[PDB]
Amino acid sequence: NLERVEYLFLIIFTVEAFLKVIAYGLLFHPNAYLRNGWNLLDFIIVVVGLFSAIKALRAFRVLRPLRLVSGVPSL
Amino acid sequence: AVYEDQVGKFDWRQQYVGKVKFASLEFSPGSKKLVVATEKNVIAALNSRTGEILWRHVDKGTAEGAVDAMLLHGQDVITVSNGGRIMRSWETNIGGLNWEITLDSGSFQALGLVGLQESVRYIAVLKKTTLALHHLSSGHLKWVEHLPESDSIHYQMVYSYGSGVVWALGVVPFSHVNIVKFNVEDGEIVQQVRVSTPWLQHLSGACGVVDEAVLVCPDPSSRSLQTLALETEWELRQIPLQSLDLEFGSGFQPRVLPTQPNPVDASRAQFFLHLSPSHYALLQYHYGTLSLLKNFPQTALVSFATTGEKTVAAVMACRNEACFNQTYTINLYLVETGRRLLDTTITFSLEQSGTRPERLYIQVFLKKDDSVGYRALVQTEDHLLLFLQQLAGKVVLWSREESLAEVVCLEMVDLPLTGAQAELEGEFGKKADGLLGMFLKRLSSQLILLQAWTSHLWKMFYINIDTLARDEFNLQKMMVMVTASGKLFGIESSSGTILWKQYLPNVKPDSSFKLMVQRTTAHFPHPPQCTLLVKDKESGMSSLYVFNPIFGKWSQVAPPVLKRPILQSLLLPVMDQDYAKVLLLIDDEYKVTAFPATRNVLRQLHELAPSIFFYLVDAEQGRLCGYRLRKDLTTELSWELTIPPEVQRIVKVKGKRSSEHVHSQGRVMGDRSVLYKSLNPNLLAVVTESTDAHHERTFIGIFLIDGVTGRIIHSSVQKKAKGPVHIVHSENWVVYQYWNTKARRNEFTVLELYEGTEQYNATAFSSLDRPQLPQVLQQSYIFPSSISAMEATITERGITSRHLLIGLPSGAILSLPKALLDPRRPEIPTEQSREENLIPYSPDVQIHAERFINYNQTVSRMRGIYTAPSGLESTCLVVAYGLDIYQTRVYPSKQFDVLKDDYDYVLISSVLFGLVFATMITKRLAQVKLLNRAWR
Amino acid sequence: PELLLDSNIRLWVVLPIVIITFFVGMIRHYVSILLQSDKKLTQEQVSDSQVLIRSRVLRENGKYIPKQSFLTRKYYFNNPEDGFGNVTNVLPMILIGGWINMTFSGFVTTKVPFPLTLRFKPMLQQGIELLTLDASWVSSASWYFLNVFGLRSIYSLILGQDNAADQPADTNKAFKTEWEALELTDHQWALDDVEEELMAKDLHFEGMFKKELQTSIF
Amino acid sequence: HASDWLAFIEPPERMEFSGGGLLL
Ligand SMILES: *[C@@H]1O[C@H](CO)[C@@H](O[C@@H]2O[C@H](CO)[C@@H](O)[C@H](O)[C@H]2NC(C)=O)[C@H](O)[C@H]1NC(C)=O
Ligand SMILES: *[C@@H]1O[C@H](CO)[C@@H](O[C@@H]2O[C@H](CO)[C@@H](O)[C@H](O)[C@H]2NC(C)=O)[C@H](O)[C@H]1NC(C)=O
Ligand SMILES: *[C@@H]1O[C@H](CO)[C@@H](O)[C@H](O)[C@H]1NC(C)=O
Repeated sequence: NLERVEYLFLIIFTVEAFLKVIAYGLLFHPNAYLRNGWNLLDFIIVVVGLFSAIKALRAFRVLRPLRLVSGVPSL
Repeated sequence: AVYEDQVGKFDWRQQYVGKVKFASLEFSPGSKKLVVATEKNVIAALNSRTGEILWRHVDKGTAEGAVDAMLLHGQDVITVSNGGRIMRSWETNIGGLNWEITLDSGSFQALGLVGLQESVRYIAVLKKTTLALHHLSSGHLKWVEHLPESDSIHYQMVYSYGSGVVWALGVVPFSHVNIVKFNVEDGEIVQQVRVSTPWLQHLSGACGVVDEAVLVCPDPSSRSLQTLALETEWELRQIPLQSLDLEFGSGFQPRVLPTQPNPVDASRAQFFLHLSPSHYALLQYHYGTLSLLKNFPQTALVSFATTGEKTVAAVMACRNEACFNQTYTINLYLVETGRRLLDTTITFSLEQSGTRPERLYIQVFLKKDDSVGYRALVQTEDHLLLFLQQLAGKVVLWSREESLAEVVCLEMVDLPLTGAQAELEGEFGKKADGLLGMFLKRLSSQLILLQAWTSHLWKMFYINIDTLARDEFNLQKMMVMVTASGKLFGIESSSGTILWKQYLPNVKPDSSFKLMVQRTTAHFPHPPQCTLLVKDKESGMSSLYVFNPIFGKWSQVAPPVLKRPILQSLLLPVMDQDYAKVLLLIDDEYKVTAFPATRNVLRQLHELAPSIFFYLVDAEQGRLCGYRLRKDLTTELSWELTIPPEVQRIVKVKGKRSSEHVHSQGRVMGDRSVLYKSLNPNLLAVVTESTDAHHERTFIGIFLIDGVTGRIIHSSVQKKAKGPVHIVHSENWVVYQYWNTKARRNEFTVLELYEGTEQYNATAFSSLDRPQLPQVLQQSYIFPSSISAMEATITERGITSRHLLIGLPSGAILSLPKALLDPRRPEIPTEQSREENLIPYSPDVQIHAERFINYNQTVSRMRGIYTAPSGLESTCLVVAYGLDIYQTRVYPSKQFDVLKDDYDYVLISSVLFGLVFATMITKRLAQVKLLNRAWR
Repeated sequence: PELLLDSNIRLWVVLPIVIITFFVGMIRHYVSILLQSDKKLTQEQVSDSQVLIRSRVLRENGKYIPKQSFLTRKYYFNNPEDGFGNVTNVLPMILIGGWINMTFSGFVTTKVPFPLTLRFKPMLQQGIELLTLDASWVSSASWYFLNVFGLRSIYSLILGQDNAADQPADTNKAFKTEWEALELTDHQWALDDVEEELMAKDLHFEGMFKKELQTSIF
Repeated sequence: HASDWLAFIEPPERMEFSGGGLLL
């Protein structure tokens, strides 16, 4: 079941990223934290696709909590 | 089952074979096999490592399938069965069959194996008139000869070896005895010898052949032994036992046990002599001289074995005493000289109180250190098989309870209510004080429940008889099995593991059993209680046994002593002050006995006497009688019926189950009207069969009678029919199956009873106040198979649909809807039929593989099907018992009560989250659009 | 009661239906607001509509002006002037009902607390296949439809006004209709005896000099 | 107005009890 929950997490994260990209265009990338989140999302979708086509990249999921500090103020 | 996914999750099957009659263990022994034949006309091959079944073959259950003789040769088995009519050669390695032939007429006497020039190539068969030799490779007959003077001389033994001649021995009791020698190559009667013995009467069970074809017999009247060398002698030689100082027992038949490891060469010169019950002597014969090699007093069993050139005897006895601890020891002895082989003793014990072994078969092998290791196969008195090895703490390799192949009774008792809640009942929901107390204790209970919930989530990342508790759905019960051998089993109904066992001594093979659950587990201070009634077939003596359904120990309350034969029994719904249902027994003198006979029960019976009736059926005279109970527990004749036995004979009598509930009191056919059923609770269905067995004058009679008054509600006869008959009689209907000879097919017949359009009385149902006969509707159908069993499903409230479970001879079980067998189905469809939604009549019912409730767990030689409600409105528990035992559950109405096991939580959570997200986004978009439209 | 039910079905089949129907209704309302309409009118239409409204207001309230002005306006208007979207509203209901019937039907849901007759049984037990079961026990689809029908007042309460649920032609014709309607109206002054009504009683000078004169803001 | 009130008809009860069959 934890394998299937990752699909929901990935799809909501990628729809959020698509919204941000459409909203900002060539200004989402220059920000460091936005670039970090985009790279994390890209790695996650790449590893999910590679696994579905046929486990080292799963550790990139561990990087997800850092994104919490990307939006919370006073941090 | 269904869906191929729940396989093995709810159902289970156990296979069995009957009591062992013959066995054979000598093998390669690289292959591990044990070929056995039982008294249930079944021949099987059991694995020796574990005790499973490699292959099994089941023959006819009647006397036409009994096995008469069995032999082993290399990798093949030879069997003679069907009263000396059929001979078969089984291939042990594959389990198939080499050949099968039919012998001539006559009575089988003995089977032997012969050979020539150090090679066995023929089989010898002896019948009371003739002797035949057949080939071994193909079974083709070689020759047959007629035994001289077969009219009076009873021939009983056949002996031969690699010499090239065959002996045949016949006896006349207290008279002359004859020996005839034929030659193997052609079959001429080449020698005849006659002697006189005025002291013996048997030859098969008392005499033996030892050494170079030397006949030896015992004689207690003359107090000696008699020997005769069949080769070069024509007179008996008598030898007294005073030299060896033995003594024959009084009123006992002595026996001689020789051995012949190889059918080619001669027999061993050493042999056992069974002198007295538990008294044996291993002796050695040499030229008319007997040497006391060894003697064994107070011993249980003896057996022989041979490996290579070493012949070894095995002796089983008990240590202390009617042995003290039911503990037995097995020792190995050399046959050439009486001597123990050190480091070979095996010690075992029996759990049951009054059992003892009866058979002993031993398999030997040669160890690496040039030692002789062995294993034993022991059958006890109560049909229990044990396979013993030569270890220290693992003396018992495996065991099999083969008494469970003749189950005669069955009950299901629900487990006692869980102690953690049964005792919680006292401390929870209990009035303590005024209005300020119950809410405080309730909030404290809520606090401790919260603490328990917190404790349960903390550990997310960090079978015993006395711990049994019922499930929340009550889908697990306690099966109570009674076997014909006299053994009671208490088994878990979820995995089929024996939880307790009990034994009843001195039970005759053809007794009659009947048990009823008196007290259940719904009253904590009192124990559950069941009763069993056993009646002897010959003497007619009857006895009661009261016990606990859960633990199996006998209860302290002593049942009464039945001084007279018991004719019948009855179980009232009246409960004593101890919540035990009263049981009545009617004996041969037509006076009843009550149990328990307490003062309260006696007063209640004194008050309620004129409302209880007994009915008895005598099939020998075809006489039915009905008595009414009186105030002082006496009975008086009320009604009587007679059926002439010279025309018809009663085969069955069926009544409705006392623990069923009917939901609806009428049927709706549409157009705002109701057709009312006639639910008589005392109706009886009686089936009779004609005594004329001709294929054009045979019939089956059906009688629907009232048990109280005796009115014959219905009489019917079906012509051109023959048994056996299987009948099911339920809430409103009767369905019975039979065989039709004019068309040679199996047929179903359904009768359904209806009342008029107005209820005669909607407050009660008195059988003395029903002067109007009901309306009977009948129909018939064609069923394209035979039937071994039939039963109907049950439920708590009778809301789900009714199905018929049918046990076919192949082994499968079919579930047939009852709505298919409706007499109201019209031949010509009409608008009213459409508005009633009735299928037009069709004369054939089809069998589909998808309807089987057991996919491939076939039950062989089925005899009974049992159904239980199981505390839920959509599931019924089914147990099918024949040779095998199978247990499962069925849902006629697709289980509308429990959530499906394939529920997808993730999809529900995803769709809920998506709905919330869409709501938020749409709200934001609408608000922004309104704001932008306001400002142009 | 008669039947014994699994608590898991109560926990996992009852609430999701209510949540789904509630949020579906909310989404339907918001979507309907999002693309309600976009209408444009030319100048002549609005001018003529305002003229018609003015004529109607004259006809209705000519009794508060001097009769000469009323008839002066009535001389006018007679000679010179008068004579010279849903697919998403309904289809999602059926679609969601069918989807719920597909993915949820097959077990007893709940029971109404009042006795009913056999007429109710065919409606409330679409999914089950029993025959003699009482009509009080309901299936999943019937529960869904009942929940759908029993939320109009809740939607009207928790949400603005009423939504999230199912339920000129010719200028010359209007000109002629108003011309015909106005021709039969006559002036009836409402100030003929205002003085006598005023003189009946003293003026209501009570509760007028309370409080205090305001000094500044707040 | 029949064919209704049928579900409210609680079943009646026995007035006698009887048991037996073929001789045991
Ligand atoms: C239906 O049968 C019941 C049972 O016999 C009747 O009830 C009895 O009626 C008699 C007189 O009619 C009374 O003396 C008994 O006391 C009644 N017993 C009970 C248990 O009610 C009932 O009257 C019958 N109904 C009709 C319409 O005949
Ligand atoms: C009875 O049918 C079942 C069907 O499931 C058989 O079980 C399957 O056996 C095959 C062959 O070994 C396996 O590959 C499958 O995995 C089994 N299915 C399951 C669900 O375990 C079963 O073998 C059949 N009975 C006999 C005696 O062959
Ligand atoms: C032998 O008897 C003792 C009691 O005398 C008993 O405890 C023990 O279990 C018995 N042996 C076996 C093998 O049961």
